[PDB]
Amino acid sequence: TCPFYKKIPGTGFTVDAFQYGVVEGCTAYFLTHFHSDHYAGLSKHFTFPVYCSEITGNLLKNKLHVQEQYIHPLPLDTECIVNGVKVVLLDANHCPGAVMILFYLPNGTVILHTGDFRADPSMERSLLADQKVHMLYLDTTYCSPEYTFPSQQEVIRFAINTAFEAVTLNPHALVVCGTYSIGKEKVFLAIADVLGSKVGMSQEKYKTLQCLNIPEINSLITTDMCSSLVHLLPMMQINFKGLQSHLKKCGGKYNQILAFRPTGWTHSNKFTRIADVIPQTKGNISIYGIPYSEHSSYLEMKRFVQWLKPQKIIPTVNVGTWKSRSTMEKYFREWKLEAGY
Ligand code: NI
Repeated sequence: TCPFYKKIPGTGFTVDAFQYGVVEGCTAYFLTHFHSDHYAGLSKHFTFPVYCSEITGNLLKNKLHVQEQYIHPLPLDTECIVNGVKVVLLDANHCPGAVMILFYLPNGTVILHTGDFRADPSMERSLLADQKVHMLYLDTTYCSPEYTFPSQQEVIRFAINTAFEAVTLNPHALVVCGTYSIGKEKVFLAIADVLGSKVGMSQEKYKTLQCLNIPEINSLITTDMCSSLVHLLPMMQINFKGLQSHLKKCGGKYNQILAFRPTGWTHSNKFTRIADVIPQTKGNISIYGIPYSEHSSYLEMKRFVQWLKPQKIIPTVNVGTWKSRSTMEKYFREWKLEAGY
């Protein structure tokens, strides 16, 4: 049945709740972003109103064939009325089209639902600064102090410098990048930009990217693999056997692969600086795991919550075990005592 942390009190609304069938009493289904653990259940046969960003609505129509008459895209940073209730969509700094949702309840309660987000100080200057938030539905993916990672900018600098040096040393090396969903586009686009290449990919993945309003995308991506020296493959194929096989398909154009796997976190982070990252190598194939995150680190999350000062926090991630839930509640109390709210 639908969990309570997916339901907005005082309304008929749910958030990211498409896999429960007809949720009783639900008049509007919101979708924060196009990731499968959130959209699971949507299809051309869905006949209730879906509220989302423009980019998410393009993906619903083109990838899932949801019918246009049930897609209700909203502009960002704009007060809108849904079934009698004021709402605002804010940029979540997650994947393309991902939003946080502000709900202004008729009784005066204000609720923020972060969806999935990577907290940033730029959020402290959005419409959130203009009123108090009483209840926070919080993406707690990395809510423990061991989760540190570098800025996205530092990670992309490392990837660009590594790829440029490799291909300049060996003009017959191929660069491969893994993907399994939208997000993390800067990884492969930045590497293709420094090399003077388009990114080559499957027709299905090209279609997905063309839904994203990214400026000058026709100039950076292609379905012609022969003309590209940066290739995008499914994340599952980013291993030595999968890469050896890909190299066979390129017909002797290339004699070396440099591959990137942009994981979230991996325990090399508690010790290793970004400068100190090394690949796994076998023969003429090297694989780099780089810590490119589209979720808050522990400290980013803590800063956001201590700025916002909510009266009540409702975690939405890691809620399935008692030790995880109790641990998170202990951090929330610490943050509140330190900051004085
Ligand atoms: Ni997500």
